Amino acid sequence: RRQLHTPGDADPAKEALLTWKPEMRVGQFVKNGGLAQENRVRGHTLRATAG
Amino acid sequence: PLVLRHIAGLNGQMFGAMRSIPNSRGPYNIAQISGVSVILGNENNLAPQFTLRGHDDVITAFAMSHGGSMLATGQKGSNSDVIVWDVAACAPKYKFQEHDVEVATVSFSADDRLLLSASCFTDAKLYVWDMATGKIVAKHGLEPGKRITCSAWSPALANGRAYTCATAAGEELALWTVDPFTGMVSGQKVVLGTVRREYTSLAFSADGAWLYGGTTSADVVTVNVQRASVQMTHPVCSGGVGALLLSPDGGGACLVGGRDGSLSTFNAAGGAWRELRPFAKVPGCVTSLSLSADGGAFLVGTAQGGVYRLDRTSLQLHTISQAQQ
Amino acid sequence: MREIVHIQGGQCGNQIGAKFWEVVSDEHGIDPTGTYHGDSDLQLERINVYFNEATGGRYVPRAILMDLEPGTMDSVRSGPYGQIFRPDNFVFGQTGAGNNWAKGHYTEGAELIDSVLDVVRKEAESCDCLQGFQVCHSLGGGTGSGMGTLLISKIREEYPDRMMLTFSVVPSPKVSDTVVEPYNATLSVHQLVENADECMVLDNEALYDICFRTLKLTTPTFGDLNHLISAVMSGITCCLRFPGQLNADLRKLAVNLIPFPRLHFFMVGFTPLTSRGSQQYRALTVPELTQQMWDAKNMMCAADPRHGRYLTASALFRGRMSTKEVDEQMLNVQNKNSSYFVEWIPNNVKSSVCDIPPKGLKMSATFIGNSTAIQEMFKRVSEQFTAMFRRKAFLHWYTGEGMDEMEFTEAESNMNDLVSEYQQYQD
Ligand SMILES: Nc1nc2c(ncn2[C@@H]2O[C@H](COP(=O)(O)OP(=O)(O)O)[C@@H](O)[C@H]2O)c(=O)[nH]1
Repeated sequence: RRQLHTPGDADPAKEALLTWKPEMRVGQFVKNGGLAQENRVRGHTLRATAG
Repeated sequence: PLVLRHIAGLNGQMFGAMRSIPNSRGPYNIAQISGVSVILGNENNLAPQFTLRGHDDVITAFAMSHGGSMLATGQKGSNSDVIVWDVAACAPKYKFQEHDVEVATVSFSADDRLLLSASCFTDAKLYVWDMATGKIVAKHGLEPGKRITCSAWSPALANGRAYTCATAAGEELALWTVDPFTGMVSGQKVVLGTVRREYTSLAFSADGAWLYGGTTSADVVTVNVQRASVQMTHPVCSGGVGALLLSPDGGGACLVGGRDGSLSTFNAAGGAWRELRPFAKVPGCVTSLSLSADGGAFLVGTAQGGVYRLDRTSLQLHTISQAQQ
Repeated sequence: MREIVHIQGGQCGNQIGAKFWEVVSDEHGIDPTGTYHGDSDLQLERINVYFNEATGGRYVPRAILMDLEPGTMDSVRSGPYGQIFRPDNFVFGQTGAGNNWAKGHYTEGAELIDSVLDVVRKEAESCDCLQGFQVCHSLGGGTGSGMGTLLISKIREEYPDRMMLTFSVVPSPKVSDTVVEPYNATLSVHQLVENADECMVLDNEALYDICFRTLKLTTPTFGDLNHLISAVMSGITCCLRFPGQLNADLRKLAVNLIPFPRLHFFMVGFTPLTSRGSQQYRALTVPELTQQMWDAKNMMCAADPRHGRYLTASALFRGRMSTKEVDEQMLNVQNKNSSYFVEWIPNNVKSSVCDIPPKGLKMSATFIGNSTAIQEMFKRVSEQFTAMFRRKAFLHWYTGEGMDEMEFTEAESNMNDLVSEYQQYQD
């Protein structure tokens, strides 16, 4: 069959799972005077799920 | 008189007290802040030069031109004045005595034409000076009882003059537009959403649309100046960003120095997830950072009175001069 | 070997604690990252009290942050000293209590009070010997009141022999912010009587009097009120973190203050408050600190100490002082004003001296006073309640999440008994 890349591997945090790298850091962002908040690729579902 | 041997001493309390003249052809390479005067000297082989005396009281504001031809320094005492020295001849080219209590901050523009000396907290009279003559260009009233930590200018210019920015002692960060048309300065506070950090050292980007301010909270607050807003913050180093200076590589990189003596590289266009490579280490608590000459050496100044030279390709440590506090 | 677990609840509790962790971290030399950078060796002697040692030398606070609205969890970590806190401790809801005591305590508590206990159980297990728990919240809203008292109810049934510090702000006499504020306080004080081993009483409009008159700040920031509270919350535990001439832990403060179990509400003042324009001219001495200590306006409560007698008081001195000077000054204020102190308790004021002053001051003192004058505050909250409850105004919301009117009537059962039990010692 035709080989395709797995689409789930695009997450930067998943590039090395089960390794202890304490110097990995999390960024934040501000939206025009709004509340500064954590920047993830999909942080909304981690924050408040869906529905 | 009596012959003077090597003189040592730097005020580690204030930020950016050791900075290097970008042109090393002269006998002077390094400038450091003492109590009453400054020390101009050379980097490698310690043969110090004249201490530019002439201040009545303790120095608490330092700046130098990006071209290396002019230096500016204020004092804290009752007879408060900010004076600009020339480096070609050890002489004070300019004197300005209109601040009453103390000088807050002093900065030069991207080109050597403009001075910002927004410097008081009681009367708070923001000044913008020119370097062609010793006369005022722009005047403003800042705030009663507010302290200004650090100020800088943008490399983006329109009609031959630049626009500056300053940090207050608290959260707020004010952007100022100065013009040659009528000398009317326009100020705007940045819309800090919830980022309320104490700003340690700010500097603009290469394009000038963004300004990066390293804070005490070990992160770089990015401010876009066309919208006058805060965009994102990125934590760099395990200590607060005492010093911040744009990288000479030409990209969107910026060299920063943490509280733990780590000189790291911060990329503006980067992912949310970042890995903090130390990029060599400095034993002291780094508060000042500069580029010495064409040899690729960064001069870093610490709160413990240590000045260190760190070359690139390869990376080696060479201590220069220590000083007790 | 004694440690304190800190819990912050609501909009008011999170901002007070963030300003508290702003102040208590710098006096031990911990930067916003967690690395020690202090210039003294005594700062690292007691780091365990408020910080957990981690890998790489980072120190993480023993702080649990709770709220029902996710906006405040942006408000804590994005401010100064916001990155010290553990992201696992950032436990929060999604809808917000919305100033309802019923929502915080009955409906929205049940999906979150299980989760906040798992963080507290994890933090209590990691400790070796808990001195006590310390919470800071508001009695005006619903997130820090209904859910805040719910944790206090569920933590005393698990740890009954440990102390419970509550730093709770109350409704104000003059001007307020929430309409249903008497409803939220009367329910919360009803819970706070039996479980909280000691309570600290705060209100914003006493701090407004302190900021405008003593500190003389022209336009005080909303966080400038928090710095007065934060200096206190560091001052109660000042003897724990540092050595001193007279050692007084949280238990010795507790066992000396309360004569009877139900009189655990205290009013607190902070002594060395001087404006920056006159800080050069002020000489900081023990007679100077004590004179500012016992002043009515220096208290952080709306209750005037002149109205009701001081049942028992305590002072926590920080800095280099003389034991004879401190002891003879506390005897002077009792003998000069004996009508304002209770007669059947000799030696009302118990003082403690710590040899490490706070940053920027060579001498400091935090004053705790248990007096019957605070019954004027609780009666003032109660008289606002009986006006609204007699017509069942703003009650269809509270009964919406499950509680009945019987719990409202029982709220005034213990509130009016509390003010009557305070009253029997004033005469
Ligand atoms: N001193 C002080 N008071 C605060 C702070 N934040 C909120 N408050 C007070 O808390 C009262 C309302 O609290 P609220 O936000 O309703 O609490 P919650 O909704 O239960 O989380 C207001 O009257 C404010 O005066 C703070 O940071 N410091």
